[PDB]
Amino acid sequence: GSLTTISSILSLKREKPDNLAIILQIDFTKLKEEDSLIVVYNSLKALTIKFARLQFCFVDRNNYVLDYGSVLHKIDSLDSISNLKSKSSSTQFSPIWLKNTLYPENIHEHLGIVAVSNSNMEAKKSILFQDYRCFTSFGNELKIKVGYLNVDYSKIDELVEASSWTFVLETLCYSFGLSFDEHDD
Repeated sequence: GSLTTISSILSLKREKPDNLAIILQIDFTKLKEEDSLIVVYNSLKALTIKFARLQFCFVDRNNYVLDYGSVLHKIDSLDSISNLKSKSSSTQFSPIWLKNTLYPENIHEHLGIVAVSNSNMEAKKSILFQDYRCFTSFGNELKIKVGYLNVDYSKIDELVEASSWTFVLETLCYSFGLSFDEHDD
């Protein structure tokens, strides 16, 4: 719920990551209004104020990668988000796939991983069941389910549940002292 979402995010913030990778799995049919996609856009933009090298990956409800890479590079407008509803893909997502794709020469900073999904809790399709294993770098790994569950899952360790995309993403951005007002300071 709200309490654990907040404390989980505060834990990540505490670790002072040099950068974040945001992995968002969206079942578009569960979206009852336009606010969730808009908050996804606004949040990704806001986070780049702090993290210029912000990375992202969008995944569909069947675990296909829709787009990924640098937020500054690909997240041009709201359309960049809304267009993914119609994006075809034959590439299955996995954390190792993502690490190999984003970091072919390995990771060299403290990277915070934020995985958020609103799709059905099916082990083979939900990004929340996957092993974020490879983001070990010696040389901050958060898994959040949007939409409360009446089923107990634990092959997932510290799964976190939240009421909406808005709550999760507002909590994430605000914990870093960001907002969507587009004021420069």
